[PDB]
Amino acid sequence: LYFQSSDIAFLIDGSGSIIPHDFRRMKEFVSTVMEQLKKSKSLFSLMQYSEEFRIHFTFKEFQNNPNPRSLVKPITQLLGRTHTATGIRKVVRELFNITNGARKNAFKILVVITDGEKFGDPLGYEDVIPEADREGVIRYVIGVGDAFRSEKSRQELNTIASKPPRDHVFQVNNFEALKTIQNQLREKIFAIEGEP
Ligand SMILES: [Cl-]
Repeated sequence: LYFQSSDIAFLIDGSGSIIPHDFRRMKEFVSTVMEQLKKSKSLFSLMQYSEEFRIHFTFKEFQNNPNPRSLVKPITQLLGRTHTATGIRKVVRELFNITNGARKNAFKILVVITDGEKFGDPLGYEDVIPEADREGVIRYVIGVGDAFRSEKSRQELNTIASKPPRDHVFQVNNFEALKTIQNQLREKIFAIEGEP
């Protein structure tokens, strides 16, 4: 009925493991989800990670130009390896930061989209998940493709995701299938911020 203030961050894998066709599908998914979630008091922020980290837009930048598709469409793929834990650290320290437009008292939600296991990262999940919990970041994770077929591999999604992991993890077989979880992700976020 009424939507409370939420600072919603996306952290998207830009590893060379993602072919250009699939990077474009991820960009369309982030664009569409941000359009569907856009409510009066909602700000968005986007970081791409590989072995490098790019802030495409802060919450303050989104407040100044609240047009998700215009902000996401021009993004170029970083390529390289998959430093998912350092990505989560930079989201918590850099995006959820008053100086970058994050708001006191808003919900803090992160959506991670990963195509593969963490590799090359000097940080473990044990170095970054406690701080994300301390800062109150609700983490949804989307594991795309065959990387996430095995139980061992799904444990990494459970490690990223907020508890209970079954309510915060999505797995899709490929990037074209990202559209199939748009409604579920929207309804979970609206259940957090919606006050009847
Ligand atoms: Cl990698």
